[PDB]
Amino acid sequence: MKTILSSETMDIPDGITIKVKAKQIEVEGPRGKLTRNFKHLNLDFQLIKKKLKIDAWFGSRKTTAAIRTALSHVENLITGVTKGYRYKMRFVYAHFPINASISGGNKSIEIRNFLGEKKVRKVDMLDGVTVVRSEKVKDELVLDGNDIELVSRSAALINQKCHVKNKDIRKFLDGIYVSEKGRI
Amino acid sequence: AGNKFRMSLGLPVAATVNCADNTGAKNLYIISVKGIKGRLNRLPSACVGDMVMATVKKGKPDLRKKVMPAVIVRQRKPWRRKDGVFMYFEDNAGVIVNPKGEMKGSAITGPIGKECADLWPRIASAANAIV
Amino acid sequence: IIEPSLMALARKYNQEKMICRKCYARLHPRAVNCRKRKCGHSNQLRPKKKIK
RNA sequence: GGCUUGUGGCAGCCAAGCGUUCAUAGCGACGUUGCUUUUUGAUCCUUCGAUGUCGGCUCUUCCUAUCAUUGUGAAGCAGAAUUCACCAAGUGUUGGAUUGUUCACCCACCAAUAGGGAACGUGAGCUGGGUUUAGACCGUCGUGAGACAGGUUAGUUUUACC
RNA sequence: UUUUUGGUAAGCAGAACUGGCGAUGCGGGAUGAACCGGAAGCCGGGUUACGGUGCCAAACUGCGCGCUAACCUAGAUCCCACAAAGGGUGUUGGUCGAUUAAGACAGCAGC
Ligand SMILES: [K+]
Ligand SMILES: [K+]
Ligand SMILES: [K+]
Ligand SMILES: [K+]
Ligand SMILES: [K+]
Ligand SMILES: [K+]
Ligand SMILES: [Mg+2]
Ligand SMILES: [Mg+2]
Ligand SMILES: [Mg+2]
Ligand SMILES: [Mg+2]
Ligand SMILES: [Mg+2]
Ligand SMILES: [Mg+2]
Ligand SMILES: [Mg+2]
Ligand SMILES: [Mg+2]
Ligand SMILES: [Mg+2]
Ligand SMILES: [Mg+2]
Ligand SMILES: [Mg+2]
Ligand SMILES: [Mg+2]
Ligand SMILES: [Mg+2]
Ligand SMILES: [Mg+2]
Ligand SMILES: [Mg+2]
Ligand SMILES: [Mg+2]
Ligand SMILES: [Mg+2]
Ligand SMILES: [Mg+2]
Ligand SMILES: [Mg+2]
Ligand SMILES: [Mg+2]
Ligand SMILES: [Mg+2]
Ligand SMILES: [Mg+2]
Ligand SMILES: [Mg+2]
Ligand SMILES: [Mg+2]
Ligand SMILES: [Mg+2]
Ligand SMILES: [Zn+2]
Repeated sequence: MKTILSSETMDIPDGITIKVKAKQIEVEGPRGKLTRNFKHLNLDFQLIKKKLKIDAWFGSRKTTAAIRTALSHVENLITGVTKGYRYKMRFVYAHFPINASISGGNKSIEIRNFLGEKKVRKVDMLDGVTVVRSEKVKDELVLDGNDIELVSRSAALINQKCHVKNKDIRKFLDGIYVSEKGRI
Repeated sequence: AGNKFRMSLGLPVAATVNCADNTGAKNLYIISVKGIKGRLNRLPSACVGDMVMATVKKGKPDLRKKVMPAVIVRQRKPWRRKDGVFMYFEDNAGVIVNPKGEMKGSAITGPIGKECADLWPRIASAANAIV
Repeated sequence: IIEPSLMALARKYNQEKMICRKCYARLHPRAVNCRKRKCGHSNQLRPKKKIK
């Protein structure tokens, strides 16, 4: 059962310069510029004027599922260049304090003393992502950037770098976890 | 600190060495060597400082027909010191200990190799001359 | 000792999970089917056991 | 070797119950569905103008239904140890007493001492302890000659240059 | 093929009716005594049977509709060279019932 036409629309803010050509969307705002390649989607992107219209013709239920995904990605780009994204992480430990060392212009972090281990864990932030230790809150990291995927993925790298092993993780709750998914 | 370097192995299984302590045993019959992972057809062998499992073939009846650990203190097979000198003793000897390396006896007859003394402080305490 | 707020955050990742009875995969608490292909996307799920 | 798989071995489904509580952490009664050809049978298709018939030794390669080693999930996983499961055959899997043994059993070491295939791998590669010619002894059986998937001891292992 | 006895079963053993092989090539089934087609003097032309028409390889990458996506070597043609119970919020059809503009469902809000 292929529906003849499935379409969804979104409103482009007033202070955003959106450029679309051959499923190559470029969004420019006060914070910077973001671009995503949507050539892998068999959809029809159109700017009508400002609004963005995405249509799928004679697409199966799987094909039409990408319509909302495309709009959400475009919406994230608009929010990235307007408000930005801010992910907050909290150190969790029972006995050994977790020591963090920001270096390289807030583009890198080193974790020491995780569960008393002498190994040093080094994580490099992705492009456009900066990590800063919060001062208002105790043992809190703040990651900021424009691309949600890069900021969120940077937080995931830190979280997975500090997994406890050979222990009951239910009791050994040590680690660095994302506590807030917000925007600047 | 550091660990002991490899030495020439001169005492394979079935080797019978003199007992250098005063426990009453007169010889030790090697049946296995600790730490040997082995190779097909390869007899386990021990050197000075190695702990081995042995039986007393001649001595007090209380010590015979029993398996006990022992440490080699002298060997006749020459081995190379790091300074390039090859050393060897006039005979093969060992002392009966417990699994923790504590001597069963209280005195040692004759000299003992320096390699064995470093690994086993209890044996070195009861030694006369450490060469 | 861990703060009650922080340990609640930690258990969101290590405790609040569903376990597949066929492949033991860790699934989100609201999971109804396992995402693994080896078990055939089994719907036989159990909560991850807590400490008593 | 081939067909078959009763038997042997390995695996799944249902959930009565066990598990202090609690069907499903770990187990699975009563039933029921399969896989495998490393068991033994069934058959008698190939070979009786002959495919050298036990085991060990030696040597290579292959399999995974994983004993140890690398990375992980689960637990009635505090730690330590252990158990269940996943990807995984890259590397390793030993020294001995007794027995011709295969099998087994014990001592000891080890990270571990997993299981199998290759004409039940491998005798113009060995060995010949056993089995399985002729000598000989015992026991039982037979009137006897002799018989015994009973015991015992001695018994020629050929040829490559195609 | 079918009826049929013994056997867990067997490319096992034994009967019933017919055909076939053996005694027989030829086309198809990659390959095969028995399956499918078909039986034959030596030749030319024409047309077919079974089976085929992406290449191997003679004949369409012919004209149409749908289904499938296999990160297990997806699957691919009588005999025939295998696979089961049991499962999937994979996807596609269908059957029965329930709810909904008097406002359902999800979320949100204070029934
Ligand atoms: K060993
Ligand atoms: K069977
Ligand atoms: K024969
Ligand atoms: K030969
Ligand atoms: K003789
Ligand atoms: K279905
Ligand atoms: Mg532990
Ligand atoms: Mg050997
Ligand atoms: Mg049963
Ligand atoms: Mg012949
Ligand atoms: Mg011959
Ligand atoms: Mg031959
Ligand atoms: Mg496997
Ligand atoms: Mg415990
Ligand atoms: Mg291997
Ligand atoms: Mg012997
Ligand atoms: Mg066999
Ligand atoms: Mg053979
Ligand atoms: Mg040969
Ligand atoms: Mg021969
Ligand atoms: Mg042989
Ligand atoms: Mg003989
Ligand atoms: Mg004879
Ligand atoms: Mg008589
Ligand atoms: Mg004999
Ligand atoms: Mg017959
Ligand atoms: Mg005839
Ligand atoms: Mg065929
Ligand atoms: Mg003609
Ligand atoms: Mg075509
Ligand atoms: Mg089915
Ligand atoms: Zn699963």
